[PDB]
Amino acid sequence: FGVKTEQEDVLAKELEDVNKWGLHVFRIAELSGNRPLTVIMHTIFQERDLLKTFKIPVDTLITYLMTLEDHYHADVAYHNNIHAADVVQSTHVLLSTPALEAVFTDLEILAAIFASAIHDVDHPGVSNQFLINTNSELALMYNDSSVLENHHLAVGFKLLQEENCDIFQNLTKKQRQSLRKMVIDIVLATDMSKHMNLLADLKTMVETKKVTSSGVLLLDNYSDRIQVLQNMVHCADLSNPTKPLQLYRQWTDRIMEEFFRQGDRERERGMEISPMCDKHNASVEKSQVGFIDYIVHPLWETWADLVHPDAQDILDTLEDNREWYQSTIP
Ligand SMILES: COc1ccc(CCOc2cc(C3=NN(C4CCCCCC4)C(=O)C3(C)C)ccc2OC)cc1
Ligand SMILES: [Mg+2]
Ligand SMILES: [Zn+2]
Repeated sequence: FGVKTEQEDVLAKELEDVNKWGLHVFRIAELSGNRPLTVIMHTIFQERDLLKTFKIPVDTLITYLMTLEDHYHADVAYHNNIHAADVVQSTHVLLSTPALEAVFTDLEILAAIFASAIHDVDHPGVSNQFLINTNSELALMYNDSSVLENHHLAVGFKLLQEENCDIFQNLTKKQRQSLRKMVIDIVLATDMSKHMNLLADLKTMVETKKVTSSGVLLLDNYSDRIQVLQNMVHCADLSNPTKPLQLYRQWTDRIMEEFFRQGDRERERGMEISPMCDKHNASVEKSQVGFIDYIVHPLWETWADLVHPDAQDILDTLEDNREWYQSTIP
């Protein structure tokens, strides 16, 4: 042939939703042969013309994306390549928000998307606290500090050194140093221990919000530009409850499978069982309402204020999903 197979035709039709909140990312995983991260990253890179802008050879991009996707664990229910693909596509939609039109450079866009793609790579499906309490090698390497997030970054960068994997081979030293610092700042901000400070700084920025004549956000210094990118990827990472309920419930099934598996490993070893990890002493519905009330709603309400009114339908879906879970509390 020279034209797509029939499976490739159906995948290409699903990928027409790539600019929309609520992409059927599970269907894209099935149709791509478990390559959601590769096909979604490729589609986004083509759509945003990043291959031409950064002179990325297409074979090098595909080789790196497949290598990165392979270092996500297929046996981990939540922190896998589908979650990476989801956070990439969600970051992509947030970057296109009208309140941010023409705010970010091509290099900052590349940073936010690359950061999203690598942000959980080689996740073992247990928490930082589990790795610290078991005296894992990873906890020792990173001195018990943002252990997983340090590891995600180190693997994401290290994989650029595999055969035909250096997608940044044509960037100048100045571009690579700036890209690298922004990617590190974004992924380290995905550690939930940083959530409260990130949210305080986003709130401060909403109170002192400056807008251009075009009605778009004004971000002068690096500190403000990087805080917005950090909160954007953090929002993408915490975007599950803002999705149509059929998607949210698949994410909830997956995180609860992963948490219960950690709880089984803790109970086996006689360790204290972590919050929400005890399959015998769990209230999935109550936990989701608490997650939304204390973490997700305060973050997304502050984001919605920053980009008012672009996020109103996302905030509405979140409040609808919150009432659905509340209404199922036994
Ligand atoms: C305030 O009461 C809460 C009540 C419930 C929860 C989590 C239950 O749901 C989900 C949780 C997560 C995550 N939970 N956390 C951490 C949250 C912060 C405190 C430590 C526990 C783990 C993560 O690092 C990620 C982002 C992977 C993702 C997707 C979920 O549903 C689709 C959290 C808090
Ligand atoms: Mg993470
Ligand atoms: Zn994540």
